[PDB]
Amino acid sequence: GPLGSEEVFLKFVILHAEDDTDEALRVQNLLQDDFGIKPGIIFAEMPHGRQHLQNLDDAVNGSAWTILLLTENFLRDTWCNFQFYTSLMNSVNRQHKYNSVIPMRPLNNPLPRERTPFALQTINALEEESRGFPTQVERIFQESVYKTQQTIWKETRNMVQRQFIA
Repeated sequence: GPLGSEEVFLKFVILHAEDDTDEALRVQNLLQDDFGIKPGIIFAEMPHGRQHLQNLDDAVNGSAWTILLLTENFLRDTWCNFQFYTSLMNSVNRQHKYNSVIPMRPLNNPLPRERTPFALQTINALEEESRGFPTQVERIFQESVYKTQQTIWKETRNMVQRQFIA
């Protein structure tokens, strides 16, 4: 990756598509309030300069979890990438590392399991149309967890700056 670009202790990113970018946002919005999951920003809000935004890795970088807006397109989009890059496919293993992978389920966007990967389907996915929507939102994004993810990150800055730089 980079050398030492803008670094922030962001809470977590929300990977969404331009199709359901308002949906993923609609959540991140209630996220930083209902429970107080801040800071909260969407991939459509993520600023940049010389660097590109088409970095699915960025979302899987310096964070706690990543929202994977499973969509007919959003699927073939990244899903396609995966095939080209198993890098992301690794985050599908639900790495306990600082960053996590939490594939959220859209409500306005109908996406059955038949469209969901057996990997993201066998992982704790986020849901807003469920009764435990607030629960998972609490567990997944819980302070007790915000620490570990904060200690794993602050630590990831070592091994990297050591002999594992991006």
